[PDB]
Amino acid sequence: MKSVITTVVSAADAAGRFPSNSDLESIQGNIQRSAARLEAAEKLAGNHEAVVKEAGDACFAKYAYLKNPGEAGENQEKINKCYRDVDHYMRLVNYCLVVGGTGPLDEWGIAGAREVYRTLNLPTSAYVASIAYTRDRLCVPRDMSAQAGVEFSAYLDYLINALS
Amino acid sequence: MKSVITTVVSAADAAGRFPSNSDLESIQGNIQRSAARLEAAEKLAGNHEAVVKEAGDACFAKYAYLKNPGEAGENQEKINKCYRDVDHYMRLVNYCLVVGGTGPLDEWGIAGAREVYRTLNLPTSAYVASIAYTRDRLCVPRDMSAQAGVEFSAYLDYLINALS
Amino acid sequence: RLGTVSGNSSLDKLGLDKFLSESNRAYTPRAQPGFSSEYEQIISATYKQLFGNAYIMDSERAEMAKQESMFRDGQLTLKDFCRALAKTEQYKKRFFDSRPLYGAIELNFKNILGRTPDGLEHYRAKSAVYDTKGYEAFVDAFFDDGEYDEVYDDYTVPFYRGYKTEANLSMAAFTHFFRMVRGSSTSDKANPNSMQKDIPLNYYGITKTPLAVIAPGAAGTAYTESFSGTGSWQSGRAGLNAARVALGVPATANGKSFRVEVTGYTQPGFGITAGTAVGKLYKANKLSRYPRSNKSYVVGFDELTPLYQRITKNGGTIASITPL
Amino acid sequence: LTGYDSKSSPNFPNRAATRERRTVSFNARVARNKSQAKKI
Amino acid sequence: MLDAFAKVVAQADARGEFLSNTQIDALSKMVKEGNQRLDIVNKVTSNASAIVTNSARALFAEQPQLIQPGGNAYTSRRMAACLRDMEIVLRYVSYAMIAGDSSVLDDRCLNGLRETYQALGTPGSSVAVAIQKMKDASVALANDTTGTPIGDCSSLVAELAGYFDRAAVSVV
Amino acid sequence: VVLPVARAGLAAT
Amino acid sequence: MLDAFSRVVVNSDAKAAYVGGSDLQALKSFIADGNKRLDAVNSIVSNASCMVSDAVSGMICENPGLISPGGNCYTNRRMAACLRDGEIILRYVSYALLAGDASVLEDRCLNGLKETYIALGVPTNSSIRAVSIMKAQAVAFITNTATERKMSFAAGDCTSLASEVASYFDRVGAAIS
Amino acid sequence: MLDAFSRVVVNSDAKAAYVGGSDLQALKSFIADGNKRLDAVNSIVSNASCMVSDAVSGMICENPGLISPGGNCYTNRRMAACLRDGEIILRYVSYALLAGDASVLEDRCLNGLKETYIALGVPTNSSIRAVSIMKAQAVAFITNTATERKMSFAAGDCTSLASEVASYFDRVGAAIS
Amino acid sequence: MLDAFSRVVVNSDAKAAYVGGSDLQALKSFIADGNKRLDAVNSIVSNASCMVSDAVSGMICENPGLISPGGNCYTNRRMAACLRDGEIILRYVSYALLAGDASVLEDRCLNGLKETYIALGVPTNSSIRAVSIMKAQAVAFITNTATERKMSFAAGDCTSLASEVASYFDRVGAAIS
Ligand SMILES: *CC[C@H]1/C(=C/c2[nH]c(/C=C3N=C(/C=C4\NC(=O)C(CC)=C4C)C(C)=C\3CCC(=O)O)c(CCC(=O)O)c2C)NC(=O)[C@@H]1C
Ligand SMILES: *CC[C@H]1/C(=C/c2[nH]c(/C=C3N=C(/C=C4\NC(=O)C(CC)=C4C)C(C)=C\3CCC(=O)O)c(CCC(=O)O)c2C)NC(=O)[C@@H]1C
Ligand SMILES: C=CC1=C(C)[C@@H](Cc2[nH]c(/C=C3N=C(/C=C4\NC(=O)[C@H](C)[C@H]4CC)C(C)=C\3CCC(=O)O)c(CCC(=O)O)c2C)NC1=O
Ligand SMILES: C=CC1=C(C)[C@@H](Cc2[nH]c(/C=C3N=C(/C=C4\NC(=O)[C@H](C)[C@H]4CC)C(C)=C\3CCC(=O)O)c(CCC(=O)O)c2C)NC1=O
Ligand SMILES: C=CC1=C(C)[C@@H](Cc2[nH]c(/C=C3N=C(/C=C4\NC(=O)[C@H](C)[C@H]4CC)C(C)=C\3CCC(=O)O)c(CCC(=O)O)c2C)NC1=O
Ligand SMILES: C=CC1=C(C)[C@@H](Cc2[nH]c(/C=C3N=C(/C=C4\NC(=O)[C@H](C)[C@H]4CC)C(C)=C\3CCC(=O)O)c(CCC(=O)O)c2C)NC1=O
Ligand SMILES: C=CC1=C(C)[C@@H](Cc2[nH]c(/C=C3N=C(/C=C4\NC(=O)[C@H](C)[C@H]4CC)C(C)=C\3CCC(=O)O)c(CCC(=O)O)c2C)NC1=O
Ligand SMILES: C=CC1=C(C)[C@@H](Cc2[nH]c(/C=C3N=C(/C=C4\NC(=O)[C@H](C)[C@H]4CC)C(C)=C\3CCC(=O)O)c(CCC(=O)O)c2C)NC1=O
Ligand SMILES: C=CC1=C(C)[C@@H](Cc2[nH]c(/C=C3N=C(/C=C4\NC(=O)[C@H](C)[C@H]4CC)C(C)=C\3CCC(=O)O)c(CCC(=O)O)c2C)NC1=O
Ligand SMILES: C=CC1=C(C)[C@@H](Cc2[nH]c(/C=C3N=C(/C=C4\NC(=O)[C@H](C)[C@H]4CC)C(C)=C\3CCC(=O)O)c(CCC(=O)O)c2C)NC1=O
Ligand SMILES: C=CC1=C(C)[C@@H](Cc2[nH]c(/C=C3N=C(/C=C4\NC(=O)[C@H](C)[C@H]4CC)C(C)=C\3CCC(=O)O)c(CCC(=O)O)c2C)NC1=O
Ligand SMILES: C=CC1=C(C)[C@@H](Cc2[nH]c(/C=C3N=C(/C=C4\NC(=O)[C@H](C)[C@H]4CC)C(C)=C\3CCC(=O)O)c(CCC(=O)O)c2C)NC1=O
Ligand SMILES: C=CC1=C(C)[C@@H](Cc2[nH]c(/C=C3N=C(/C=C4\NC(=O)[C@H](C)[C@H]4CC)C(C)=C\3CCC(=O)O)c(CCC(=O)O)c2C)NC1=O
Ligand SMILES: C=CC1=C(C)[C@@H](Cc2[nH]c(/C=C3N=C(/C=C4\NC(=O)[C@H](C)[C@H]4CC)C(C)=C\3CCC(=O)O)c(CCC(=O)O)c2C)NC1=O
Repeated sequence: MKSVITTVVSAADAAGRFPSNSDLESIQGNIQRSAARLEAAEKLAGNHEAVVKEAGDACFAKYAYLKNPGEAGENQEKINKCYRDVDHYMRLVNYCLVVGGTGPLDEWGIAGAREVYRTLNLPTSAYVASIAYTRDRLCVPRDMSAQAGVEFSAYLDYLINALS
Repeated sequence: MKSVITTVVSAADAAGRFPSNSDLESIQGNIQRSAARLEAAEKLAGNHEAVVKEAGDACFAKYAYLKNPGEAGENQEKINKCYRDVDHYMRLVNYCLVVGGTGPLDEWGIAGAREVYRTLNLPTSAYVASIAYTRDRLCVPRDMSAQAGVEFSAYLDYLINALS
Repeated sequence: RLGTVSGNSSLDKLGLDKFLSESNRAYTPRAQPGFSSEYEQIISATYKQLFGNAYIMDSERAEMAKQESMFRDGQLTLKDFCRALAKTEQYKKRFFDSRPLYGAIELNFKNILGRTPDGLEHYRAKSAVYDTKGYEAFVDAFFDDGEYDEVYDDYTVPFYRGYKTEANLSMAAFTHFFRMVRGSSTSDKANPNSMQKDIPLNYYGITKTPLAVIAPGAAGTAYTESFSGTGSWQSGRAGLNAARVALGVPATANGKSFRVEVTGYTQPGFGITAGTAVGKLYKANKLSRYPRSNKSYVVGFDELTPLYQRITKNGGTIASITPL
Repeated sequence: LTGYDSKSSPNFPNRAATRERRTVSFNARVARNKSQAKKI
Repeated sequence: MLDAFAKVVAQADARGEFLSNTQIDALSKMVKEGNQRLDIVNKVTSNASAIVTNSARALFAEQPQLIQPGGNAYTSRRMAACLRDMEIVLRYVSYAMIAGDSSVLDDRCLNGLRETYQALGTPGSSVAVAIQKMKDASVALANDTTGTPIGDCSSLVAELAGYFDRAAVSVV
Repeated sequence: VVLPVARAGLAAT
Repeated sequence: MLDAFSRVVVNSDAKAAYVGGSDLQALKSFIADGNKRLDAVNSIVSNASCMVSDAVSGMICENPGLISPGGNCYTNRRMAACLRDGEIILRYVSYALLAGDASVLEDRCLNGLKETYIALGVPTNSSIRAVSIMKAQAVAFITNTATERKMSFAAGDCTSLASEVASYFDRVGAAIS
Repeated sequence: MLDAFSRVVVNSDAKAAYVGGSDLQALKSFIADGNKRLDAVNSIVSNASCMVSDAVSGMICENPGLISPGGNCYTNRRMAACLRDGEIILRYVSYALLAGDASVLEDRCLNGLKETYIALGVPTNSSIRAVSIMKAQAVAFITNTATERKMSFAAGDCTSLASEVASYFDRVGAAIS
Repeated sequence: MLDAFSRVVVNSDAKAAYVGGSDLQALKSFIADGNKRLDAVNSIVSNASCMVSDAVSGMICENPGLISPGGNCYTNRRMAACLRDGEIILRYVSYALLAGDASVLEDRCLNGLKETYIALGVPTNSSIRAVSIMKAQAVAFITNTATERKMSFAAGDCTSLASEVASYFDRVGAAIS
């Protein structure tokens, strides 16, 4: 998993040397920013079904053509799996808010996603539009704190730039 | 130079990817611990000739046999270069207190030192005993602050474990 | 850890997590005069890959002493550095001068190319060059064929890829990879299949037959078996290990047939009793109850769970189970 | 002939497929064995 | 197969040295619980069929794919094999709980179970979910008075849950 | 598992 | 690697005699039926992506424990790897149908695939279901009985090719069984 | 590879002088301004794909001879390689902005890029236009003057970072000039 | 490779449950105790060479058959290899103490170390004694009960870290046992 600890022990293992002062200095900042990212992750965990419901209809509101026959959102089985995949992506974002890095995103949602979405005829723009809608409905004092919103929108922009 | 910034940009360059949140999270801890290591480095810079004069004496006092003929400390030219090399090591420790990592030590004093000290018949135990004496004469509130002493003794132990 | 779930991944806890993390790509054409630790990383990574985690003393590391120096300004990382250090005495002494030729060949495939030889023609294309031209064209044939520049960048260190799909190999070669590469704490002197004098794949690589994958650090990881013939034409001797065949009538009598490999057998603990038998022990003949550890079985399907109980109540440890 | 076959020598220029490579690797391949006779 | 008393002796022969007094009052305390530990194993072996059937019923009301036609829990032969695989792990967890050490659990239950389930195509994660549902019911059933003297048993139910998690991570 | 040449010959004859 | 022509060569080299007369009936019938063989490999090759995607989707929609959390086709990485494994096999079966002999399928695809899936923890029996779905698609595409798409062929009979590709597919399913 | 902290080390090692007193003003101001720097890096990293695609589309829509038949961005292979060529330069300029020193940009990106584009036949001056468009996007994203997207920042002044990234971009454009 | 933070991620991904509320107590206590953890890994790292040399010298001075002619630590090559063998295990235990999880110790050090020492003829019992001596040094260096050297710490209680590193050290012994 790409995180703060793993990068520096992997670098020290590649160099074959003991943990120096720079490695521990990198963990002090993890201690600092965990006060914001953990209470971002907790607020995402406590209210996730509202956000997954709210961002799911923005996809079909922007792209109403998916419910036509021949498309990828015809019957209820496709829309249910659409909501399930959006919930999967929100869970991976909650995981990356906890681990401190983009590890769980890069390995459980991003790597290999392009071949699946091209093969199974899933348009990536509508997998993107839900994440884009989720980012813009984030006010600074209401939904979370100030740094928690920065920490949340950074992972949202990472997922958006990965799928686009 | 081995530091906090260089490790994470080298890791991101080896992976071929942009700086993520974990990279910036590692720099917040540099921002945190620079308040202690810089005022350790400044106090070392302002009073270095007292510590070097003191350090050199300890080595001779422990190993009085170096002033015998046939040894490596016969005349004044050897003792002057002994004090010069001890001052070099203290300057590299001041540099590593500034850069945040063990870069200037590992490349300007440590790499290749074993071949030189074996070839030129320089006993490494007496190059170690001055650094060992410098570490033990560090009291917690008098010489510097509490975390500055930790930051100083960590690089001293790094140099000692490298030459031993 | 072990498994395939709980990480959503199989290849790392197959013993490959250190090899899934490093690249060591050497981003610049020559040395920065002034700067000598971003190559010491590269040179030591090269030493751990090319010598295959064999350990080089400073006395033996100072025997190169010019190659690395020539590498710092006027050689490539991949070619012409790993090429020149395969020609040295420190490589030849532990990879060519104690093994036979096909063994010195299939060790060079792992070190240089990062995979295993596929079949007999991979062996014959490389031993022909040795018998015509000597050791140096033999070692350069690993570099100047088509594969090496196709797979590897000119400044990257070679990496392990014998497990990978996109190296067009046979799938028996996937499983010959883990005969030779067992985790990250193994050299080739450290392999039980190769004592720096044996051929790791001798029957199994020529005949392309596949060999069941025991993950390292597992519970019955210590399994090791010989090879002996079984027929009268080759003057073989029956009874050593079970065949990987399930040939005749009991292959379906008692259902689907399997091949279980059991590694730890010893005299204390046979009876239904949680302890030793007290007495003179052994037998009038003076042999153990199990005269060999590392015994294999060929077993049915309705017969599988009583065999499981008979293994584990007598101190045995199951190394592997593969269906036939 | 002269053997069972007649493959081209690896000491010949342009044997390395200079495409989809890094910049330290592209320049080392497009000037591999032609480095000699401009010094000449 | 070791118990917790044989553990310290097997590490004492290795150094070739007598048990010092700190190991001895570590062991007399472990004797001095004693009755609590057997109250725990008594509660699990009194209700074993209920634990197994309720955990399997919750597993199939949760994952209906195993009993779907084509599922790993399809037919009777497979369903019967699944019913008492769980009862095997419950039996060996109770053995390890009465022994004070997970030596019988690793020897003859978890040794080679993973490639056993791999060679059959059995999904090991669902086995782990079944183990977790047996664990929850066992720790729920363990801390009721039911006519026992009032006291704390927390260090014992933590060990009982640890045996279940050791079984759950080793299968998958 | 299939010999197409012998099958073609047998279907021809 | 042997085709239909090389198979009689290796069969008669064990005999140590020239091959003519008796052994030429199968080769002349193989030549005379070659347009149908090319006409069938083209029909399989033109519909490859729909076949692989439909086979993997059918295998998932019959057994939904694969996309279950902790299943073998759970994440995107495993699903992409299954689609790749799917049709890697379709590619080799197409090679064997073009060559008229399954020797290329043995040497490069099935030699050691049995325990590779074992070491990976791949369920070896859902793969059999995906292989059988691909077989059922292949016979319908060869015999022009596909309900979703009809192609253009000259009229005639080529069920020998359908039985040959069904004979390749159950071999590719039984090698991993 | 040197950052802002290592640069004073190499400058004072030529002196054989200790760093302390005089040389510490720049380092303490670098530390005190570090939150704006991390913030600047984050704002550039969050908008990378739109920046690269917009820069290459602007370079094409100013000079349509690149997509002309026989142009350097004609086929799909060349267009993908140009998008990659732009993305790598943006990655290295982001590294140099994070480190506070352009030494990593010299060693791994610009060392020999001049004649690499010459040997490829790449027009070295449309690349300058793409670099300048990326520079103009970077300064607007740092100073929050982007018209298409506003971000959230604490109020204050950070035009020193905008001049530093403009100082990196014209160096990356002049190395290939 | 998983740390303490990633361990709850993999535990709750088998759940398909969000992490929040119940699962956050251990992570917030891990964060609140992080200064003691860094303070302990620094104390182990600063005394590494004396620890390795003292452990191997103690293992030899308890069992003098290792330096006996024909013993496993007889020549200089074997003695240097044993010092390296001990130093690598100390390095990986330090990694596991820094990460707060022993998963990095399993994957890169202990996976196959059992039969590597068997194929080498390395004695199993001696290595366990060296590991236990290194464990006894590590707990005394963490809890500042070292008789040869006293360090500077803020006052407080960190025997949880001493129990965690003792829990890592016996784990290694068991694998090779
Ligand atoms: C036309 C004869 C060909 C031939 C035959 C041959 N076979 C062997 C040896 C064995 N054959 C088997 C085969 C089977 N065992 C079974 O249970 C089944 C049922 C599915 C089969 C097909 C076995 C086990 C042996 C070894 C035991 C033995 O025969 O003593 C031998 C030589 C015997 C030996 O190897 O010592 C021959 C000669 N070989 C040819 O040359 C013909 C082509
Ligand atoms: C909740 C049920 C889960 C499940 C069970 C399942 N198991 C099998 C098959 C076997 N299980 C074993 C296991 C053991 N044998 C032993 O001796 C021991 C003691 C340590 C254990 C744990 C064996 C040998 C078999 C094969 C023999 C057989 O059962 O006929 C089966 C299916 C039977 C088959 O594969 O034909 C099931 C369904 N699988 C699930 O889906 C549940 C998660
Ligand atoms: C752990 C990480 C993880 C993920 C991120 C997801 C990723 C993912 N999503 C889908 C699958 C899907 N994603 C969608 C979604 C859409 N299609 C549309 O018509 C709209 C564009 C949009 C609605 C939001 C649909 C319809 C499927 C099912 C595709 C299909 O079965 O045809 C699949 C195929 C398997 C399946 O779900 O049945 C996978 C692997 N799954 C994971 O396991
Ligand atoms: C920038 C990094 C840097 C360093 C760390 C030093 C390292 C260093 N020290 C010495 C050199 C030395 N170091 C000593 C010191 C001692 N010998 C003794 O008798 C005592 C054991 C001890 C006194 C403390 C002596 C005597 C020499 C000179 C050796 C000689 O010329 O014979 C030399 C040989 C060149 C010279 O100084 O003349 C070098 C490279 N120099 C550097 O440039
Ligand atoms: C792909 C295209 C391709 C080629 C055309 C050749 C080109 C070529 N020829 C030679 C090498 C040579 N070529 C010749 C040939 C001749 N010298 C004469 O005096 C005659 C005029 C002529 C023969 C008719 C000789 C004699 C050498 C060897 C020179 C030497 O050994 O020093 C070499 C050096 C490598 C070597 O062979 O040792 C190369 C690259 N090789 C290739 O790969
Ligand atoms: C056949 C096996 C067998 C046994 C297990 C015991 C059962 C048993 N347990 C206790 C005694 C006890 N039993 C418990 C146990 C509990 N109290 C609770 O509130 C929890 C629900 C539960 C913990 C799991 C405790 C805590 C004591 C002792 C009271 C105390 O220590 O204060 C006693 C009283 C005598 C004594 O205190 O030693 C007996 C007879 N006897 C047997 O013959
Ligand atoms: C040179 C490249 C080449 C191709 C692209 C294909 C194209 C192709 N197909 C056929 C010709 C044919 N293809 C078929 C095959 C079929 N017809 C059916 O009705 C079934 C659906 C299917 C078999 C199951 C048949 C039956 C013929 C008629 C001639 C024959 O029987 O050989 C012919 C010969 C007659 C003609 O020119 O039309 C050609 C060139 N074959 C080739 O040789
Ligand atoms: C030359 C022939 C050839 C093949 C046949 C494949 C065989 C093959 N498949 C996989 C690897 C795989 N194969 C599958 C496929 C499946 N798992 C399932 O649950 C389904 C039944 C099925 C899809 C339909 C999956 C999911 C993986 C990845 C396993 C993992 O990531 O842990 C691997 C390991 C390397 C890798 O891909 O990462 C190999 C060698 N590769 C080859 O080179
Ligand atoms: C619940 C999940 C589920 C699915 C995903 C589909 C998958 C599916 N398709 C077919 C069956 C088939 N699938 C195809 C393939 C195709 N047909 C076309 O029109 C396209 C060109 C091409 C890609 C879609 C063909 C050609 C057949 C058989 C004949 C026909 O339908 O014309 C079969 C039957 C295979 C068999 O007989 O065993 C199944 C299971 N059905 C399901 O029940
Ligand atoms: C630890 C990781 C980390 C981040 C994710 C970012 C996030 C971040 N930005 C700022 C804080 C700031 N960021 C800016 C920068 C700007 N403001 C503007 O109006 C301009 C648009 C732009 C510069 C051109 C300014 C001016 C401050 C105020 C504090 C300061 O001047 O340093 C702060 C400190 C004050 C606060 O907590 O809000 C933090 C943590 N910085 C970090 O250190
Ligand atoms: C580490 C730093 C680093 C880089 C900067 C790039 C530099 C670079 N670019 C290309 C290769 C290229 N670069 C371009 C880019 C362009 N051509 C144009 O007309 C536009 C002006 C511009 C896009 C904006 C194109 C089109 C090619 C491919 C040329 C070709 O295919 O013939 C190549 C040759 C290898 C290859 O990609 O095939 C290299 C080394 N690569 C690196 O490794
Ligand atoms: C004919 C072809 C043609 C184009 C493709 C566009 C391309 C384009 N965009 C900008 C200019 C810009 N481009 C961006 C980038 C973005 N703006 C956003 O709202 C997104 C988030 C992001 C990707 C689109 C920004 C942020 C600016 C400047 C400030 C702003 O617009 O807010 C400029 C001016 C650069 C300069 O000053 O030199 C050009 C040429 N314009 C053209 O004339
Ligand atoms: C950023 C890099 C970094 C380091 C270099 C170390 C240095 C360090 N140690 C402690 C602080 C401490 N360290 C310890 C640990 C111990 N004290 C003892 O008496 C025992 C011997 C030992 C544990 C067994 C304790 C108990 C504290 C007090 C604060 C706390 O309990 O967290 C603190 C916080 C309070 C202070 O500033 O002094 C710091 C920065 N920790 C770090 O975070
Ligand atoms: C006959 C051979 C023989 C030896 C070589 C030594 C080796 C040795 N040292 C210690 C025990 C120890 N060893 C160290 C390590 C050190 N102590 C320091 O003062 C240095 C800083 C550092 C390197 C020497 C520490 C810190 C302890 C325990 C506490 C202490 O002594 O302060 C132990 C006890 C380990 C245990 O409890 O099992 C042994 C056997 N003793 C022997 O009997």
